[PDB]
Amino acid sequence: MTTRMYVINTLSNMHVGSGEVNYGVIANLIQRDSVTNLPNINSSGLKGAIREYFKENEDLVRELFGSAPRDEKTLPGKVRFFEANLLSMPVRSDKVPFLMAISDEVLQELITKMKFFNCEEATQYISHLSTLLDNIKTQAQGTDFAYVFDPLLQGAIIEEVSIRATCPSHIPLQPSLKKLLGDRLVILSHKYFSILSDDNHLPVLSRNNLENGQSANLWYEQVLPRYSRLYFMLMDGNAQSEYLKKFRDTLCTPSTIIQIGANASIGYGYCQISELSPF
Amino acid sequence: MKISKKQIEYAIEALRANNIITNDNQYPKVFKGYISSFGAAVIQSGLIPAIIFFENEDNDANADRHKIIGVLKDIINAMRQQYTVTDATILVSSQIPANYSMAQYIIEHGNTDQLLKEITEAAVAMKLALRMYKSE
Amino acid sequence: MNRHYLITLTPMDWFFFGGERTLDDGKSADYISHSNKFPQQSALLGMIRYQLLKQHNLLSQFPYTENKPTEKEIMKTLIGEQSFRMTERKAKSLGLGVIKQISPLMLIECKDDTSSRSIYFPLPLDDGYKVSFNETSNEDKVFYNGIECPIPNVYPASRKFFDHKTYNNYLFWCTQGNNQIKKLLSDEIWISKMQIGITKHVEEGEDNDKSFYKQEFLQLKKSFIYAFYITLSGESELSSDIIQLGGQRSVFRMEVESIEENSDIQEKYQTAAQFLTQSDRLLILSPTYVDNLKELSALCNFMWSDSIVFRNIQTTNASNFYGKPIKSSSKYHFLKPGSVLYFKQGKRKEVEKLLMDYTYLRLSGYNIYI
Amino acid sequence: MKYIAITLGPITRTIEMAESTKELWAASYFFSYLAKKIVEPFVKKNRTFQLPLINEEMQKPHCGAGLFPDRYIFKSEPGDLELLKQHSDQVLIEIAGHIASPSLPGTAKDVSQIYHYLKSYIKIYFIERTLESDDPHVVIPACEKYLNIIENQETFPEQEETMISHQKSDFLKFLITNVNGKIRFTGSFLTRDAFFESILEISASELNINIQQKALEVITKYSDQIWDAEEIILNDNKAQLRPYHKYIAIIKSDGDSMGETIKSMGAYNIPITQLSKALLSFNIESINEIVAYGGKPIFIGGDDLLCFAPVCCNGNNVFNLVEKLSTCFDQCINQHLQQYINACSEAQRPLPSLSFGISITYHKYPMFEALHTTDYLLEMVAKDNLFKYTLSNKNILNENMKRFILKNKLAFSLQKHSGQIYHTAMSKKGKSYVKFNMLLQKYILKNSEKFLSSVIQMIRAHAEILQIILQNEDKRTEMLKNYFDNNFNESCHLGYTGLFEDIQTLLCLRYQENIQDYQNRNEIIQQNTILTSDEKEILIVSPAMDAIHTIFTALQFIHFINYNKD
Ligand SMILES: Nc1ncnc2c1ncn2[C@@H]1O[C@H](COP(=O)(O)OP(=O)(O)OP(=O)(O)O)[C@@H](O)[C@H]1O
Ligand SMILES: C[S@@+](CC[C@H](N)C(=O)[O-])C[C@H]1O[C@@H](n2cnc3c(N)ncnc32)[C@H](O)[C@@H]1O
Ligand SMILES: [Mn+2]
Repeated sequence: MTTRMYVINTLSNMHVGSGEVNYGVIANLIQRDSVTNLPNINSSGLKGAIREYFKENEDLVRELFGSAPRDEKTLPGKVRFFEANLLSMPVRSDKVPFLMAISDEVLQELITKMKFFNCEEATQYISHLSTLLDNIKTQAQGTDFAYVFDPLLQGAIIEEVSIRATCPSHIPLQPSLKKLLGDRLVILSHKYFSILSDDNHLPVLSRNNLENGQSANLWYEQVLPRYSRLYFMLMDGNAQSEYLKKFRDTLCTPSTIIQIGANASIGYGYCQISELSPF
Repeated sequence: MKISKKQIEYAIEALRANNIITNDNQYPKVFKGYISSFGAAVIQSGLIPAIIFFENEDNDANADRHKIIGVLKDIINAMRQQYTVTDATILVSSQIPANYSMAQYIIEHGNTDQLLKEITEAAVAMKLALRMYKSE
Repeated sequence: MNRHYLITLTPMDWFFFGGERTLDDGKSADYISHSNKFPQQSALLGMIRYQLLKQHNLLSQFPYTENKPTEKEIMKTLIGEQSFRMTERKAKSLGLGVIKQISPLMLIECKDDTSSRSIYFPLPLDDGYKVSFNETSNEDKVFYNGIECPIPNVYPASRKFFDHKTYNNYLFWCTQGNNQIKKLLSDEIWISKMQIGITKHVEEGEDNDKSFYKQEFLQLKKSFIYAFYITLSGESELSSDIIQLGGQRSVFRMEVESIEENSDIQEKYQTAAQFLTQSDRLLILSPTYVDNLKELSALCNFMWSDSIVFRNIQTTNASNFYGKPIKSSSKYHFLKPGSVLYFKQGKRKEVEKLLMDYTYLRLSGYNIYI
Repeated sequence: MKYIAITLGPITRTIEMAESTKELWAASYFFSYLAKKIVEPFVKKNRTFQLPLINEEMQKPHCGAGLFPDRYIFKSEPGDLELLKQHSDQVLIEIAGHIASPSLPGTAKDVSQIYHYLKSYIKIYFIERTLESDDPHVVIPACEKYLNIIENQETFPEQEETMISHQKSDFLKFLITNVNGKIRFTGSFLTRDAFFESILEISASELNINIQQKALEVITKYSDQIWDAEEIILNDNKAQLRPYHKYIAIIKSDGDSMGETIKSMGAYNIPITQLSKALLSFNIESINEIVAYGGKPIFIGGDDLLCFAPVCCNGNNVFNLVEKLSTCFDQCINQHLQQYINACSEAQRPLPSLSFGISITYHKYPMFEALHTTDYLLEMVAKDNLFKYTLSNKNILNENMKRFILKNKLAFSLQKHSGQIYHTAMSKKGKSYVKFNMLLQKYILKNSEKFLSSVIQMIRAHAEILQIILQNEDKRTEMLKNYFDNNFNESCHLGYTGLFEDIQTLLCLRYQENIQDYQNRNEIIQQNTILTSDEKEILIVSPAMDAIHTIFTALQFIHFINYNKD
């Protein structure tokens, strides 16, 4: 009722514009965290996307997100959105189409942020995540690692950095951890995860503008690969129970799709928000 | 396939080593065509047939076409060096012996996926590095 | 008898403190906002008042509801009448109920274990510079836009003179060490972020005329927290909760620690600052206001000082709280933490008396020196 | 005997409390006006002056920049300090009366309280000092030493009342905002002592079209409406409007090691009056040639220069303007400091020069950010203040590193309407600068050497290969020619052999100058034992990649000037 974790689970390729000056080839770049240089979505972007989804519900938007711009009533929003951090990203493999890549440092940051925010039903999650991390560190013994949790997925190749994923047959992965971190999950060092999510490895697309067969303009766009998983913390202030319940149920309904990103008409940034479950 | 500067330096050293670039920075003009055609031969015929064709020394070629295979082996060996050795790494950092011909090595060691990638990148580096010299 | 609490603020995200230029003023370039490193002490007061009525469940919720004549004096005995009105600076009491004393905001480094809290202070403007004032020979005076002043001589205290191309004491922060000063750069303590913000404006006929702004957000480093001391009477148990400290929904974790009631917080702050004292100086620890700086200049041989700007949001108990906020009638110019006043022979008690005559400011956490 | 020294005004703070072209002009010329009427008494009555050459036509308005720096030390007579003080508050009083002249769009005007604010804000400091010696080259350092530390006092304007109606306590805001006035323009005392607005009129001053007149006719508070009017007037002037007609160039320059030059002249018994002569002649010629080019002089006639110039007028670049400014400064230095020139340059010494900072942005993207970008380019890039500042923060500095400080550099950035920055820096000493200028003169079309646009992307994509070629010392020129011939080896490329060889020679010269300036510096920075890796990485400049980037940015500037959206 105070702090709930939400997972984004993008269905398409996301482009959230950083709006910063460019030194390089890609004219349009995606947002990244200043400290970790990991892809992220600003709280303003999340609030805007969810507000646009709920725009037809005037009362719900007014109660949760607040007054519209250039409206004279000046109503603050009862809901505080926190920055969305990249949890899991798809990674090209050979045994399977892609792999769910979660780095040990992102797991540590998730545990730290769960402890800091005291997320709802996060005690068991923190305990089990810490057991997973401790077992991973025990197996790794300070060396770089790539750990899968399916016996079928052992020996998978991460193409970009050329590392083989081994299966630690002594570490358990609880079902709720599969539901959170993703299916076909590989755990690797942050050294490899940084390479897998830098500006040279995540997709770059060329885009054109044609005028009776004449190319008027040329530029390049970079996007976040689809099926990527991002987590953000929602602080539900002491608000109306009915509007909070309606908003939570609509967000968690599998029929909902939220567009966070730029290129809406060409299907960029459509996502499915899910809140943390028990365990 | 972005330009890899380290592979370009490897290609420069290997081109000088396998007596392609003369003391004056010039090379036989036909080698340009050799490097350009090796990649197409690898792609549309197979790695082993292309290597066998370019490794042959009984050829009616205007120059020593087999020198490019030696340069390829030198670039590949240089890439095997400076490989981050760890338990998880797929890449085999084992150097190709000089007595073994390149065709035999891929025949005896049947993991072509690494060899194919290395040979393709080494050929690209070859073609890009040959342009620093005069095309006599 | 009074009860004293130590309140520590931990930032849960990027924060922002507004300066004189805000994103929607009537001035020219109202799309770039820059963030002050510290909140105003009036923001601390509003924080405490808001949380106090939050615990007692006394707010304004939506229409401009009026309060019956029991909530009125319960808010009187809770917070008082007004915000931090700088008009009543010469009032020998805090104009606020329950709350009696608020220390200047402190930069605290919490590293690991219980250990200790490293209070961080701005560098005095003469860190390794020895000032050698008038060798009294009747010659070579200065006119500081005014009356006589005896020719400061600044040497590198380690000869040459003061070279201003290598002067950087205003970019440094300092803390207690094992008999030497530990110097931390300002950019290591804080991280700056510039945000691009828009209104997507999709609809059909809206005028795309103001749909672009630039916001500056600051982030404290991981092992760094804000803290201050409070004094509360008629004990209202200030509980730990999630707070707001101003600026685009800034969220902080309030931890309330109880200290011994037989302790005034002022000399606790001055004990923290004791490691920066020199007999010939007056180190300005918190922003200092004087109605006439000419008098202060006349009572010193040097003012190695800087200017800071103050503008407060003025709101009463029966205020809208949901409309345009009536900001302070006057922008006030305070000195900067780290400024030093080099008094003449004697007259130290006189400048102390001049500084301490503002009791509202001193109680609020302003005009604190060592 | 003793001397009297003067410092005037918190100039940077007054500039910051201002945002307009009128604003930037008005603050600087207000400080120049204060200087003029504070030193009018000590110069009208003859006093041997040695800091400026305050004679000739400085008091005469040339075009309006302000030729008066705030560094004044006269000779002294018995009883001039009281003279100075009473005329100081007297000139403050006349300024308070001048603002109290109802020639502006004012509402209510006070005199005494405006004077109180002005006294509490404007910092006018006098230094009296018994310098027991007769030599200027020793007098100036000894008094500047004290005025620098004196400048650390702060003057407080305690409290302002700036919301509504007629009671606000700040008045510099109106003295600085509503210069000129109502529409036919009116004038303020700034304008009377002086004898141009928006951002676009001096970006397209080539079409021989008077946007001010038509905009005034259309409009007939002010700045926004006329800004929009100028915008849409040169919008429907689309017929001959090139993409460089909507880009604004801000030029900022400062003198390099002026105090060091003074100290070097002191060794050779050379008066500072010659330096004053050279600086004043350079400033006059700078104003003349800046208005001749088609730009606008804004800031000063001291050792700085802030100019607002169009990118290209009458086939003349902003880079042509910078080259002419550098040549004018060098000519004045040589002409007046000829003695110092042939006395200290034979054995070895660098002569005084000026570093340049240029920012080219859209006419939109407000000029406050562009001005700060220009300040950064001049300070921390052109003058190598990143190196010095970073080392001084960690208390390394020391004489070994200080001898590696580089000056006489030009830094420029181009932010196209999108967010792509083209930023490089190059030395104005040596042949690389002249080759750069000749290349820009060559391949920029007039209103007929041809330009190839695909070489630009070759430079970017093949940057690593070009780095290898440049680092190969023995056969660098041969390898560069072979690379540029093997690439671009098609029939269409035979017409661009002049471009290729020009690029090769400029790149080789840039690399040679880069290695000479930076190699030992980078080596010693790498060995430093307290520098963090972040600081080492932002301080270590790769000699070859910087030259490649300079050539790339020069080529992209040529293409940006040449190509029209047709
Ligand atoms: N007319 C003049 N004659 C001689 N010197 C002058 C004159 N006008 C100004 N100066 C000198 O200009 C100096 C100010 O220069 P400034 O501080 O901008 O640059 P700098 O410190 O020499 O250069 P840099 O930052 O490149 O090291 C003053 O020290 C003053 O002595
Ligand atoms: C006077 S010293 C620096 C002192 C600095 N102006 C101050 O007020 O403390 C030289 C510098 O002052 C600035 N300056 C001097 N006279 C100026 C004027 N009239 N207008 C604007 N800037 C000026 C220029 O930046 C120049 O490089
Ligand atoms: Mn200067």
